[PDB]
Amino acid sequence: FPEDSTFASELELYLLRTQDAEQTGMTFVHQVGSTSLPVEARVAKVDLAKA
Amino acid sequence: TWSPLAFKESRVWDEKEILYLGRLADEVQAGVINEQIAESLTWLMARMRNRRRWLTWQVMRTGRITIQPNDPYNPNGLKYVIDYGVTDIELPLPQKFDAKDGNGNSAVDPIQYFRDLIKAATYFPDRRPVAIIVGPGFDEVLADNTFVQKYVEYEKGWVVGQNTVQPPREVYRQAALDIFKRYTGLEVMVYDKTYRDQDGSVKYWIPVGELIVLNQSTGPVGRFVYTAHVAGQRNGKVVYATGPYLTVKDHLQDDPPYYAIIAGFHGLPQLSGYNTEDFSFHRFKWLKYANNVQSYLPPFPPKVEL
Amino acid sequence: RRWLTWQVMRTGRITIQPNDPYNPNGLKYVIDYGVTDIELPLPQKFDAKDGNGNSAVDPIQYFRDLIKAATYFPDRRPVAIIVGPGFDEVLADNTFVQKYVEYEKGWVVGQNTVQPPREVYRQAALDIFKRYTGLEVMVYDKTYRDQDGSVKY
Amino acid sequence: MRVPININNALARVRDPLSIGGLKFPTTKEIQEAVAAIADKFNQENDLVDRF
Amino acid sequence: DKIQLFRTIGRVQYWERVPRLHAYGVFALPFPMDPDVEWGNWFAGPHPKAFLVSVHPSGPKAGHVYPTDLSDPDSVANVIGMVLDGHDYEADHNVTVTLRAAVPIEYVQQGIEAPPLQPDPAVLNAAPQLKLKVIKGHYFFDYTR
Repeated sequence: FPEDSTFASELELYLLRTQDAEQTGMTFVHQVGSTSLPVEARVAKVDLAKA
Repeated sequence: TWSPLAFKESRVWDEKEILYLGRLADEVQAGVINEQIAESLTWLMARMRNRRRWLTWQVMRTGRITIQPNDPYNPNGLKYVIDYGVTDIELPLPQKFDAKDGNGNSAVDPIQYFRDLIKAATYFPDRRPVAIIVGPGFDEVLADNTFVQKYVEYEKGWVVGQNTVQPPREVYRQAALDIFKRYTGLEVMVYDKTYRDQDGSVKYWIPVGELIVLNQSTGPVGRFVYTAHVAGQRNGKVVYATGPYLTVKDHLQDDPPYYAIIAGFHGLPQLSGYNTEDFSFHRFKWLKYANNVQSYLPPFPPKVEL
Repeated sequence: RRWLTWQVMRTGRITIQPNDPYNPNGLKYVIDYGVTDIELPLPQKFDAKDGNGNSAVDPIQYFRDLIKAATYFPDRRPVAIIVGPGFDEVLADNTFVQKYVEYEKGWVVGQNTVQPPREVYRQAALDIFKRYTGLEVMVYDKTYRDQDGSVKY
Repeated sequence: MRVPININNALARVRDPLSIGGLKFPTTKEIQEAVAAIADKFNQENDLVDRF
Repeated sequence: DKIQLFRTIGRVQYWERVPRLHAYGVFALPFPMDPDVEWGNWFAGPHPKAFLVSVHPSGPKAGHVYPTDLSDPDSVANVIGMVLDGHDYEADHNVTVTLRAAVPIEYVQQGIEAPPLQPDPAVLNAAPQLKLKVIKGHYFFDYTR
């Protein structure tokens, strides 16, 4: 590693991570003369960290 | 005879979250539902394509659409056992290509094995193999075989006790595909594409010690058929449509105003043609060719969960 | 600067104790960097040579085993190795690497040749190591003198 | 489904404006931000049997 | 110790809302909330959850809703509906109770010590006397009747 200069006294790092939900979950099965059914709930999430 | 299946589903958005959600960092004037329905609309298109590929692969794997009640995405609890007419989908092989009976020598010559199938179908023209599609670990099975090795030695002049020390497994496996292709005459396609299991690790679509055997043609085997669905009326007459549909019901002006989306279609796969002499279908067959193939494979990263 | 730098490179841990050369003021620092798994395990090394004359571990296979086990860990496959002075003399007495040398020159020992001495049998031990593992090798034989003992690397 | 956030506006916000340490005054510092997106690469679609 | 390694700070989970049958219909009325109930641990969590509420038929707190005590036959006899995907209990004290909908059984828990996304066996066991009808893994309820 080479050398570097900063003119400060502390250095901090922040990281932000995202996680979407996948488009999965095949399909519900039907019979022709009836009504539909609802689809389940998914989840997405984010975290963040510091050093 | 032939007759299709039906499947559809729905989703609704109530009145709280239509005007009570913005972003999380800044402040937004209540229009994020338009962003989130547009994703959920595209997601239901990705369901009907996903249901089609499940039915399609269920035929290619077993020739049997079996739908039990206790099953993912069957809340309605329906029984279906749809038997197609695929004859002898599992090729017999009582000892694998990596049996290694005794000291170091195996028991099955696989290059002779597939060529034995070609010879036994000289007057059964719908029944000789043309191509094979395998998962990843096929050359690792071939290179450690002690029959295939003698084919590799013959095309280069490698008598081991003279002329050469026995080579490493680099060159001994790098030439393993082409000697399988020259001495059986058929084609090999590699389909290494993966998916992640629910509890388990990453798995392959074509499983690890298994392969498919395509008979007389490598063209399309069967057909997926869309049947008619009741669309709306046009001039008092009922109009119909085939394929996946996506109907929108906006109840945004009633006393609990809401909003719904309904997606589905009608369909089932169909095999193309059977043998007119005796009604048999054999275009694809499955072969469990080895056991310890995962020992030849790199591991997979676990799923990162925030 | 070099002492702190080599202290990270060797342990990932800056440790300064009071009873220490050039710390008269008696200070305390234990600076743990986040280096994960700094030591590769190898219980039989390369010159174990258990039994009569045959060794146990193939370095061409060991450093190919590492590249295979990081095909989906892209930050984790090896690219180069920096070694001290005596690396070729371990490879030339290995009885696994020797068969790689015999293969690329056609040295079957029963025919064609009597077995050669360790001259060319070690002179080609680098290139056959570099071609079959695919990684780079840099030699750093630079030395320092210890406080008490002889010259160390 | 993604979480409805702003990327740039949240990194500039999760940091204390009124924090002093064992030294009784605010210190000089320097901040770098980084953004990662996590997706499962090894859950792929069975696009084989479209051609069949 | 002069360097801190990475440690996480924020933990945000964004679920979707409790699904319900489109074709069955909605009927919901706002009721006042009981101040004696700690409503914090009922609306705690990012998970999709419904729960049953009863109503005080008389007394000094009449017309106020409180979550259903399944061990009390009087609170079972006074059930009025479900709270679906709970609201800001801190800024407002008037909850919208759904009196008629059709909800899957995985989204209804009474106990705080009950895992989300799982059927509550106490709700399934008392569903005859809670006026709940379990069809195809869904609760059907209507408390206008």
